[PDB]
Amino acid sequence: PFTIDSARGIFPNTLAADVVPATIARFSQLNAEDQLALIWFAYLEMGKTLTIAAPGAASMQLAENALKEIQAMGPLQQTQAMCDLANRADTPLCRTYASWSPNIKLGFWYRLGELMEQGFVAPIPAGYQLSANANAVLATIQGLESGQQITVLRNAVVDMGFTAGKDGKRIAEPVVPPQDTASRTKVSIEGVTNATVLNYMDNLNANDFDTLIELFTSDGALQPPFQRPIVGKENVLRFFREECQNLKLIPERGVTEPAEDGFTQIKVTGKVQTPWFGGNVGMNIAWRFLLNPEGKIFFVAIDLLASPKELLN
Ligand SMILES: CC1=C(/C=C/C(C)=C/C=C/C(C)=C/C=C/C=C(C)/C=C/C=C(C)/C=C/C2=C(C)C(=O)CCC2(C)C)C(C)(C)CCC1=O
Repeated sequence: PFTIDSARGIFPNTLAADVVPATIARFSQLNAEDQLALIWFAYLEMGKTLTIAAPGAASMQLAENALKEIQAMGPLQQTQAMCDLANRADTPLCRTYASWSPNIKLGFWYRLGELMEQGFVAPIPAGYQLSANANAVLATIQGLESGQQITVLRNAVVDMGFTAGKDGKRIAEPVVPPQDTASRTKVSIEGVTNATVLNYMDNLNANDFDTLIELFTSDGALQPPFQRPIVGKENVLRFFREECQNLKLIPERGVTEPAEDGFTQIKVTGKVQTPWFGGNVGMNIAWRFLLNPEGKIFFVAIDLLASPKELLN
C-alpha cells in the first residue's frame, strides 16, 4: 500500500542539490552579525550580475509598518532589530516577521538592503571581516550555480524571526486572477503525454490554483525542494496561493513507469524561473509524480538538481 512517506522514495537515483540544505545548516551555526554581513556581501556581489525584481505594491504595504519602525530607530537599535531576526529571538517584530509569507519577508529585506546602500539604515560596520567559518560558508555559496545561490538566500530569509504557535495569523499577498484561457500557452514534454502532468504544468503557469488542486487526491501531497511533504488539499492549495504565484515552469523531458496497484510514476526534468529574477536565473528542476489508477496526484516532489548533468540524458 502507498503512503506519502514511502512515495518520497520514487526515482531514488535523482541527485538533488543537497549542498543547499548543507550550506544553510553551516550558515545557521554562525554568529548573527556574521550571518547579516555574509548575506550583505553575497547580495552586493550577486547584484553586479543579477538584478532582483522589485517587490510588489501589496507586499510593500504589508511590510510598511515594520519597515518604518526600524527606520525610526537609532542606528544601534536598528542593528539590534536585525540581529534579533537572525537570532530568531522572541520579540514583537520577530513575531510579525514570522507571520509573513516568504515574498513579504523577501520584500522587507529588499527594502532594508536599499536603505543600507543609501545609508539611512545602519549598514554592516565598515571593514568588517567575517569569522573563519563564515568566510568558508560564503566561498561555498559563491561556488554554487545561480539557481542554488538564490535558494540559499531565500531559505536564510525565511528562517529568520520567531514562530509562536501554528495557527498564528498568516499574512500573504493577494491572490492574482488566473490567466485568461485564451492567452494561455501549453507546455510540451518529450516522452510525456500524460494529461495530469501536462495539466499540472499548464495550470500552475496560468496561476489557476483552483483547477490545479482538483488534480490531487484528497490525501495527496506536494513536496517542495528540501521541505517535508505538504499533505491534503487544504494545505496544498494554501501553499499554492501563498507561495506559488507567477512562476514559469519549463519542463523539457520525462519518463513514465508503472508502479504498484495500477499506479504510475513519472519523472520530468527541466527548468523553473521565479518572478524575482525572471529569465536571468533558470533553476534546474525535477518533478517526481505518483499517480493513482484514475490519474490523480497522490504525490508530487519538486527537486532542485545538483547540476545540469542531472537533467535526463
Ligand atoms: C537578508 C539580508 C539582506 C537581504 C537579502 C535579500 C533581499 C535577498 C533576496 C533574495 C531573493 C529575492 C531570493 C529569491 C529566491 C527564489 C526562489 C529560490 C524560488 C524558487 C521557486 C521554485 C523552485 C518553485 C518551485 C515550484 C514548482 C516548480 C512546482 O511545480 C510546485 C510549486 C513549487 C513552488 C514547489 C541584506 C542584503 C540587506 C543583508 C542583511 C540580510 O540578512
